[PDB]
Amino acid sequence: GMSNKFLGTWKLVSSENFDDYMKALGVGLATRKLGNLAKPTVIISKKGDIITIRTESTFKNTEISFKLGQEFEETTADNRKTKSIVTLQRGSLNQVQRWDGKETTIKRKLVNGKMVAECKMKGVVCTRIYEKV
Ligand SMILES: CCCCCCCCCCCCCCCC(=O)O
Repeated sequence: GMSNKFLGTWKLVSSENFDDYMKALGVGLATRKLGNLAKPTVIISKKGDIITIRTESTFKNTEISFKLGQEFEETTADNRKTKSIVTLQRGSLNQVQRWDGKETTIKRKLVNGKMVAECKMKGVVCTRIYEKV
């Protein structure tokens, strides 16, 4: 189901509109500044049917592990506690995070060998491109 082409180590090379996304999330200024400077490495691995996404940066490291279609609790890098679910749709790995009464999505898709993460919260859309390394 999940392309084994997602598996590996990915390095952020381009980020667009991420400041606005973080602002939408209520991330404060000092954290936004560091957040915008970060160029995370994302490591995607699979163990059976459990996918792990590890995000590594000087500022913050996060790690989520899940099975597709199974709701899980996540503590995000900005310390939201969300109820999250990851599914595949059309080859894209779609992550929905819900908390209080909000929702944000992170879609990860492979585009010509690169991984493109689109982060969306209502009208705010970020695009983050990663290179496989
Ligand atoms: C991601 C490391 C930087 C940390 C910035 C801290 C607050 C950011 C809010 C969390 C959003 C994470 C969005 C991830 C999208 C992606 O994988 O590229």
